[PDB]
Amino acid sequence: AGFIEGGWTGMVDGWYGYHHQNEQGSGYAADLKSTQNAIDGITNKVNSVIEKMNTQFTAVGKEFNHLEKRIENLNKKVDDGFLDIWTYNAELLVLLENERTLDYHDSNVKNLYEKVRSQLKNNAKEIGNGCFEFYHKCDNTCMESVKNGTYDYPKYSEEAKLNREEID
Amino acid sequence: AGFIEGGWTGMVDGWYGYHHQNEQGSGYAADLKSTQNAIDGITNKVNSVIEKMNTQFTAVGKEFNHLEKRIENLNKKVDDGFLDIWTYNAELLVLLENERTLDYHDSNVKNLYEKVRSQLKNNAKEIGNGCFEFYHKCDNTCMESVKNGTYDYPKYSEEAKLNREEID
Amino acid sequence: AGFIEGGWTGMVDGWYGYHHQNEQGSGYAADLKSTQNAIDGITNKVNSVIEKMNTQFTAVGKEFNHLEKRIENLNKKVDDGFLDIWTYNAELLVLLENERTLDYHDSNVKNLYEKVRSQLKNNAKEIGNGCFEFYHKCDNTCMESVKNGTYDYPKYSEEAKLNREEID
Amino acid sequence: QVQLQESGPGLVKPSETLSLTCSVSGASISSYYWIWIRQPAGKGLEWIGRFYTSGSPNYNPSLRSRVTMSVDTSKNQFSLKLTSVTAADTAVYYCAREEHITFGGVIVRYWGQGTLVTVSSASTKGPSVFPLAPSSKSTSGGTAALGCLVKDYFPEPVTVSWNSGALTSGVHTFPAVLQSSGLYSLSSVVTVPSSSLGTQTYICNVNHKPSNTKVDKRVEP
Amino acid sequence: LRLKFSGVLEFSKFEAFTSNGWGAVNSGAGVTAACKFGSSNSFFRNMVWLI
Amino acid sequence: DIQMTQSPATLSASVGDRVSITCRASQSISSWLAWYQQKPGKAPKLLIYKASSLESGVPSRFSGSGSGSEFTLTISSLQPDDFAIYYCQQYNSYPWTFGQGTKVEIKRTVAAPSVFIFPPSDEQLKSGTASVVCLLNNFYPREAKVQWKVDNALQSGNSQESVTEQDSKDSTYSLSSTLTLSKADYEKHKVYACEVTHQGLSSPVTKSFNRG
Repeated sequence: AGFIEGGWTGMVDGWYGYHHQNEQGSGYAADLKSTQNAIDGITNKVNSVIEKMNTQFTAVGKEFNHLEKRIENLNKKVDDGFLDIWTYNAELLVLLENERTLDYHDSNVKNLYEKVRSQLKNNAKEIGNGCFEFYHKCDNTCMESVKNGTYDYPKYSEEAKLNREEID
Repeated sequence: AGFIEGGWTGMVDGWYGYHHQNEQGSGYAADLKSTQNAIDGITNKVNSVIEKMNTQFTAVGKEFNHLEKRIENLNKKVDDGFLDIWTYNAELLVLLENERTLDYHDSNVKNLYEKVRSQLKNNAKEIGNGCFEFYHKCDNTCMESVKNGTYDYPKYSEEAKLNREEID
Repeated sequence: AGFIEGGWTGMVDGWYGYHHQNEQGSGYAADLKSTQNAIDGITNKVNSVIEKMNTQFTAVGKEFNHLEKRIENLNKKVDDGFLDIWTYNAELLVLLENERTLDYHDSNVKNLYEKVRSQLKNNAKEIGNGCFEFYHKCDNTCMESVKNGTYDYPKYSEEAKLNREEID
Repeated sequence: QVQLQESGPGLVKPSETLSLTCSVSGASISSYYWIWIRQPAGKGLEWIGRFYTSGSPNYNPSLRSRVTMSVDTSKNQFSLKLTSVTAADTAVYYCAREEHITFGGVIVRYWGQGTLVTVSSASTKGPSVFPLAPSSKSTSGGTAALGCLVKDYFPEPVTVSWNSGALTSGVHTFPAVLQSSGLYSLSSVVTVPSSSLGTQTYICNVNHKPSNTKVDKRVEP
Repeated sequence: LRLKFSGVLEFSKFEAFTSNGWGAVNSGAGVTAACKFGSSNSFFRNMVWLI
Repeated sequence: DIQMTQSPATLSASVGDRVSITCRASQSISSWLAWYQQKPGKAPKLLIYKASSLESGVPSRFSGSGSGSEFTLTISSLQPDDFAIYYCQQYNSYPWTFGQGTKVEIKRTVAAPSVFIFPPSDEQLKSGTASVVCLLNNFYPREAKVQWKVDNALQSGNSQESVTEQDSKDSTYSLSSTLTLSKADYEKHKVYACEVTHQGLSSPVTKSFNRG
């Protein structure tokens, strides 16, 4: 559920993304696809939760006479009951859905890192800080090909094989 | 393939299954165990969500005279408030439970994939679209042994290491 | 979600933990960190869910006379409808939150396993049943270093390399 | 509030490298992506491109190599450099700041002034100002018009102010019109009460920027 | 009537019967020490108290 | 990547009238459309983001409705200051492309102009050039004819024309007809006039002046 390592204050163009470091320099670059899906989903969720709470026409209070006391306590009970029900619903939905929003975001992290895992199996080495070191040279074009999900494993398979075996 | 790639229209004997391809040909085959658990759970879920809504005996409407207008508005408020409450509950739980149903199905996919993976760690190489290519030959008997949870890794470990170390 | 096979009636000191087996013998030992987090979470969860219910008291019933049958039926309807609403809320929250509690615990399992796997990237070998076999000697200090998240991979990298490659 | 001003030459010869500099006040460049925008004549806008200090730039696929974007964190500026400008490359330029993440995605709230870049083999010819005296004899009551003619200049950007900005109403600075000579004529007129004229100032300040000329003239009856 | 003046927004400015339209009754002696018009004595204006 | 159809190119509508501008896209944009009001010769001002999100400080008359490929910007009560060119931007993907823009004018009552003639400056006359100006201020609509009468003779050309865009407050136009003579500058020094024919004039109005 909870999938966190650390945050990037320098990536200012999206919820999720990449930090690339090659011989052409380093930089932050947001993944617009997963960030976009997340914004769509969260917007629809928020709008659904809010817009379901619609309003009727009920001047709330009533004031009854001295021969309508039990009538009056019933009406105050109804007011307070609708109060408590709507308060209860709002509180619990906010709690639950904040939990679920954070968990959804964690799973988005996990899915992005899985995608980069899949494009790059043995051509790179995974690190416990949730990163990859290429066994080959990944230039800007290679980086972009990984970012838009079009990396070419056989393209660098031989170079990565050579360097990977070279480590040992 | 929950969103990775697409589904299988040719597999019509269960929710989840395998597509096997060996020397003896190819075909679809549903995983009856996981599909069965999913049917059990979704059935219990639908029945619980629906059957949890029982209401007391009510002749709904009321009409109050000209000296009971406050008495009146309160009853209309009660009627329409129970309307709003049951509507709100049904709407929210339908939305949430369709969400959770799709996610449950995704998790079942994931568990089946991880089971097949744990059976064959180095005797097969993962193909990124939820597939496995054998370094050895997995005949119909081998396929069935993978499917009913009884794959024999040392059986093919020799041939797989030979073919693997040569391929790589 | 990603559930497991097996149970540990011997581990009596926590939700989660390890079973170590080295030169110095074997034994169970609970992970105090993740179980502590899980207990914090479940405690806060139970308290929030219950605290939302705590609202005001009110003498429920009302008595109406023979010339007040109708406001009487409206009052009984109101009492009974609040009864249903609160009953339904309690029932569904119980059900869904027991569901989510089991799922939360499953995810804690997964997190602990992936932490240990990241510490022991290659120096060990995934058994499959949910364990690790060391390609090197892991004595009690090594075990504890893994348990408190400070395992030293370069320390045993060479020993593990020699043994691992001796296998193949 | 953050302010973005724009510096461009006004004329770039038809086979030169356009260099534009957007100056940034109130913010650090190293913390924001910076965007360039273009508008040919009065037709549609077009996002040029985006650049960031510790990030990766992306420009219009239409204009890729020709465009290089750079950043002076020292001068608090970012520069746009276009190789081999063309006549189609003749347009207005705007620089904008790319804000951070909001729930509605990335916004561009803050916008530059807009600087005209003209791609011509001609020179920056300076303007000549000629006063437009009123209709003295014919009295239309309160209405009394006074003006100036800024004519015989080649670059488009000309600014006409009245009493160095004091005269604020009834000002009808007209559009510049291309004459037969390849130069531009530009009239500016203000309607003024006939009574104030007795002790009122009426001095046009005209600043044609590429020629770097600031001619000011009176408009007497 | 509070329930009715809740939920209403009228322009109520009209009148009907005359104060003295009533026959053979004291039609102008509505003084009361309860509805004192400040220092003087009077009665509700929308209502005529007949003797 | 994503081509933009913004209909219709030009509008004119009276004050208070609802206005609807449609923005159709090449592919799916979800709700990632922006909307800008470019006032004349100024920086564009972001009206709406996220398609259904009004920016702070924008009048509530502006509303935005649409997702996917179709969208509509709707002004509930069109006001004088809302005269501009309105663009729809796409930030769903790069390259960010705008629509061609929609030109929002304001239909108003037909207003007669005010005409003023400006003789050529003698300073200019010393430089070998001469130009006389006809001035029409605060008229509606833009459609008027300003002809020239040198010694009661319609000259065929030699006259250029410039029209101010719609005033934001009044939404009244202004026009300047500049007579630029070439070499007969000094070969005339004659009588000059401005035939002004506008819909708000029952009969044309001609003003004139004399040599110096």
